[PDB]
Amino acid sequence: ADCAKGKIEFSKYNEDDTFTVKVDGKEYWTSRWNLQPLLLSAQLTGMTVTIKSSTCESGSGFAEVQFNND
Amino acid sequence: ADCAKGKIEFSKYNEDDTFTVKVDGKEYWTSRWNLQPLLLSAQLTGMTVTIKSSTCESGSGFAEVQFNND
Amino acid sequence: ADCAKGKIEFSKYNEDDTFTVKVDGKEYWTSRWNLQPLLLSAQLTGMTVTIKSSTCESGSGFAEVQFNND
Amino acid sequence: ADCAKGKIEFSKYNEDDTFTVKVDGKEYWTSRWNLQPLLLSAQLTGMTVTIKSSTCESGSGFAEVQFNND
Amino acid sequence: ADCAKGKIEFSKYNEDDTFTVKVDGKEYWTSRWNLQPLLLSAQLTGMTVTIKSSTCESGSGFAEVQFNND
Ligand SMILES: O=C[C@H](O)[C@@H](O)[C@H](O)CO
Repeated sequence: ADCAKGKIEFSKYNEDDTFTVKVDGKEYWTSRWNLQPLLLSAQLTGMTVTIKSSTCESGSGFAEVQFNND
Repeated sequence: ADCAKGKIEFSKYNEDDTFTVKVDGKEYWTSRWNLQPLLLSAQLTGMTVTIKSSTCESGSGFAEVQFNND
Repeated sequence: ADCAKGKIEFSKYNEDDTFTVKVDGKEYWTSRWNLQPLLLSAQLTGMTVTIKSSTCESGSGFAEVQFNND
Repeated sequence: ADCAKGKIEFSKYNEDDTFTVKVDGKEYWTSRWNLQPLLLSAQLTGMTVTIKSSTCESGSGFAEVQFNND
Repeated sequence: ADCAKGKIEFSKYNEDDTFTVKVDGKEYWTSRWNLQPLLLSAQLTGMTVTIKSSTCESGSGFAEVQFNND
């Protein structure tokens, strides 16, 4: 389901090789290695991201995310 | 066969590590890793892509795509 | 041997995970995975590339290229 | 620990295959190859970065970094 | 030592997977495949780069490089 739709206000490369983004005032992270360069490209180029997940509370893991232009 | 032609409406990183793009009203996906950064960049810059595949209805897989600045 | 000098008219991710470019009306492929985001960038920014190989016919494999800002 | 917040002043690919960045007048290195294209991306677009690590002297190793677009 | 300081005039993916750049009249090559996308980016954007090496004569190899903005 759709956890968070907005820009990335920040992203963070973590010690455990995971990647966090803050979207709509909610941090989420992912262990999808290959997602990384993609998220940072979204951030850098002001894309709207939709973070899609089973569990949507601030701090959970994710592996699905849509990229929209806007 | 030329399935779709146009800009990427949106893209989506999928839970099974496949990558989906929407072109001329239809959704297609790839499981070629190397394809993701490539599709993203294309969307970012408004490239015109031609998805080429075996079947062309929405939901189809593809491993072939032409990039134009068209 | 300089097979084709110019700008990339279009680029293609092949079914067989190789990469095709078209330059001064002739098409070339590389199996060099490394070269993809590179070729893609040169197209995006309209660089002059010089493709190089021992055999200069259309749909020949190549493994060397010069990226210029010409 | 927030070791340094600012813009990346320069970056350097090291002989030993680590990667250094200068932020708020201090040098930090990382061995996470994955950070390299992100950090160069952040520099070119003058994002503000926060280097995070256990220890903060100049010439320390780090693997945690926040990317602000702000 | 510092071999050359300036913008990249051209770059070249060699057959052997090495990557050659030309800076201030002098060619150098690296076999660090991670350097490739970083060096193409610096060329596209016109960063000043510093090739650091044990031997500075044109045509020699390097495994260290610094990027600066503008
Ligand atoms: O062999 C490594 C795997 O390919 C892994 O990197 C996945 O891509 C994680 O998303």
